[PDB]
Amino acid sequence: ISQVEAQRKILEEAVSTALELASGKSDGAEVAVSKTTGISVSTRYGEVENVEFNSDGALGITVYHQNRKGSASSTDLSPQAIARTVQAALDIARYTSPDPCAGVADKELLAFDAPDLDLFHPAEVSPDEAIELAARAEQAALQADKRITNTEGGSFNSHYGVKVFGNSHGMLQGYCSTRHSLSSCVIAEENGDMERDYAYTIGRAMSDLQTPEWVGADCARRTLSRLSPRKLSTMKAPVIFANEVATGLFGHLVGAIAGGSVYRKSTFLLDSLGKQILPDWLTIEEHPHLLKGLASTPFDSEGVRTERRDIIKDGILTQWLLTSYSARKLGLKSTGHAGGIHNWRIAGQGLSFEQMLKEMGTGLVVTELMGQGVSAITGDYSRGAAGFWVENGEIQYPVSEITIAGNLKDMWRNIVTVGNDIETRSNIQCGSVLLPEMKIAGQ
Amino acid sequence: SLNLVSEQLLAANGLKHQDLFAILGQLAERRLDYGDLYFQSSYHESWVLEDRIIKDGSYNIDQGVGVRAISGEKTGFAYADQISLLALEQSAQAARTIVRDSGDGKVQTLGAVEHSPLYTSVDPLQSMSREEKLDILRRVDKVAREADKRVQEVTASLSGVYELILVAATDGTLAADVRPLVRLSVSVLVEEDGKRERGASGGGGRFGYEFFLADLDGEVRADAWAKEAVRMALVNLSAVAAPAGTMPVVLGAGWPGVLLHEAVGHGLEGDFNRRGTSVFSGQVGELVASELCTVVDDGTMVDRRGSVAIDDEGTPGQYNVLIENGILKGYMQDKLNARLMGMTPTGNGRRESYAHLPMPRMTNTYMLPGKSTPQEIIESVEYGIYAPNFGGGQVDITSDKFVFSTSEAYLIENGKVTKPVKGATLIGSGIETMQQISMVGNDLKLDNGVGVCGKEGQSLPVGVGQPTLKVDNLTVGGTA
Amino acid sequence: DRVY
Ligand code: NA
Ligand code: NA
Ligand SMILES: [Zn+2]
Repeated sequence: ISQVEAQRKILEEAVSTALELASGKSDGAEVAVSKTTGISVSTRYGEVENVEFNSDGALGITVYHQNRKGSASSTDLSPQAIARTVQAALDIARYTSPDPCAGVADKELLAFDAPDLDLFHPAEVSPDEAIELAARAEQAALQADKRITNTEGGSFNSHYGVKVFGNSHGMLQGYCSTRHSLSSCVIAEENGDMERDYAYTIGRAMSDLQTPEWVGADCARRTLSRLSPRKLSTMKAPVIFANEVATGLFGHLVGAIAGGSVYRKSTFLLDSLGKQILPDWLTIEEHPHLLKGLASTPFDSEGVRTERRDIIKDGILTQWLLTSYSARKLGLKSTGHAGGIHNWRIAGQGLSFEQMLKEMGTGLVVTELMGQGVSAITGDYSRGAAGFWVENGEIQYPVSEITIAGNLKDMWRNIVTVGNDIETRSNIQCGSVLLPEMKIAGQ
Repeated sequence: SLNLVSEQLLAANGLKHQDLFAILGQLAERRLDYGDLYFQSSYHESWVLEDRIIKDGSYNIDQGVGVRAISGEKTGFAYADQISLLALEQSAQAARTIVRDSGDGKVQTLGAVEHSPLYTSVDPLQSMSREEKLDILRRVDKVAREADKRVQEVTASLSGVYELILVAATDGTLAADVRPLVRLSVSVLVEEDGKRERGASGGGGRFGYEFFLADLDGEVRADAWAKEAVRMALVNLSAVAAPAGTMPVVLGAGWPGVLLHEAVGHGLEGDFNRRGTSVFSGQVGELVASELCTVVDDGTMVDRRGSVAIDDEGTPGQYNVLIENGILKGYMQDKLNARLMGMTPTGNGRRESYAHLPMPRMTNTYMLPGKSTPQEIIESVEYGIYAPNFGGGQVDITSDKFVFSTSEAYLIENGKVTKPVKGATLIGSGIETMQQISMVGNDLKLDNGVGVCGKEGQSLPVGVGQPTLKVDNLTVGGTA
Repeated sequence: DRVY
């Protein structure tokens, strides 16, 4: 923490300088600064490919006067650059129109004394040490099977950051964090067909990562499993979203219950507050204060406290995800969701992935999705898919060049079960999800 | 122009030509094929109208230097968010550690050459008054709302960027660009009997905001686009379930050229082909598309969003024929991949900023026109889809599977466009889909200036285009 | 990474 504590002092001082410069000319102001430092390396066939040294800084300010707002940003944190940034935002706010829902977050909601969530676990990893980790992962994948005929490389990333937020109610709080990750991606071939897949490990501390050999083995297993797929014929069938894409299935809920969509009437869940939109046994728990959590945060991007909440409780939508502005539009208070969600947890209902395959019997497992294809305002869903066909409760062959289609309201309401095979590397964490039917387009 | 950029990026930051020599010399202490210094400064402004008011505005500044050291496959890279001698020294000293071995030190003398100008050097942010910029947004709001009583909400935004770049390299390259970019975006919400839908329009290019007030087929462009967003929203509001399965699809001209961007364009980027990870690797001279198809990547188009007067390596933008009468001709390159493939730069070495590595990337990717009329194409289909507008797409270049998702689509029944259908993701294999193109229209156009391309986390402005065309069999992700 |  020598270099990091020096950066942190510089950042705290930049926030205080920006706020003081703004204070005589605005009714309110918000300032955010960050610094991120680290290394990104790659390997090809076990040899160093790229070595990138990362060093990024940023200052952003929003000012308010007469309910008019203006924003400016700079990557230069010199006193003169900060002065120019503050002036630029002030100048904008002379010309924007009054909008009473704009402004600094309510003082009563601010994290003046923010909790320490233990997000910072630095490692002095040299470029050569990083390269060897990446090479180990890639090599382990490449040696798994003679059908692995090419590579997209090994990769290792290690970064530390400092974030400081302040506003004109007198909040000034900052925190440090780290993220480390290790991955590999290889290519297999059979009968003129090439496939690519990847594996990874991620964590806040280096000692929370899987081994390079684990990553390689998982990369090879996934890649080889894709070989010689079939294009299904057009049909209706049950669908399991494997854990890795099931998280994203729940992820569509975020936009659907975002306060900005709700006040603008641009969500298909506009009339669903307090209604049962998911099965009555399904609860989505938000845990912003988990120690070392991948998406834990001591305050949101407006400085607002984050809270333990059940967003969905026994299938019922309990709240919107609000920021200061959208809360004000709705006559409510911010829920601390400026900048997004903060660790969602969905418990399994007892079945393993294997048991879920047996329960389904015949149907599609989706493991990868492509395209956007989700309408925020209607819930209509149409995405490209790859995965596996299942018959007799057993995987028969990989599939690809197909789509799955339906509507999120129906999809979510009629979930059959959620598996105990929880994906633990993401913000939203859940197991695989069984839907009773989708329209599969293919041949 | 180089002189003007040099004054702003070098002289104003206490740097001279001889400092470039020193820093390149620091790199060339190691055994390298190439090294470069990349200087950038940029200014971005935005204004947003929503709820009938000028709700928001921003002004964002960035500047920096990026330094690369390259040996064969290998790149060492470091950068700083400031332009100074110390930033350059620190960045070079880090980057060069990619190779321990000493080099001969023999760099090529720096020397600039002329290139064709593709866009103004007049700063778009200062060339129009603030109230005149905001009047573009006000006019969009008024016109959209007047177009139909069902219009309930309008969000209209203006964005502008002014960017200076200079690049100096061990191969003697010394080059600079002045890059303006503006965009007008419009989004509308319609409501009828409790049902709501949205529609969008917009565009721009490399020029000032006056473009948005210029004539487009007898009306003010901004007005035309305001009306288009409403039209799109109303079509969507009326749309019924799309059909599911394999059927003929007729694609409109312009932005439906996303097809080409996904089906061939990434697959023909030289990094994937050098590595052998693209389906197109080793296929030069082979039929990869129907004989009706000639696909180009063209960095030379005056005033266009996707164009590159120089790329980020200082290579002037080029007209590159990728596929000619169905036959694969070659790949888009950056310097690194061109060397490893025994080929030459093509003007496709692009980076998001000084803080990111360049790689082979698209500019404006389009299909040349053919002999069919759009009417003849539609009349050839007994049952299928007509899709004149799209959202985005995605591609797996190894397995050769791609998708793109409609934003406006209709049934074709008995050779006539009929009912509007809901958004659907279309999926195919790239090569196989290109080989299914049986009719190519005489109505080429490019997109309006809306393209963003993503690769390795780096977003870039791009163009796409095509005439109306027919794909005989494509999988449609409807529900019906 | 994904490719758009
Ligand atoms: Na004040
Ligand atoms: Na020229
Ligand atoms: Zn792209």
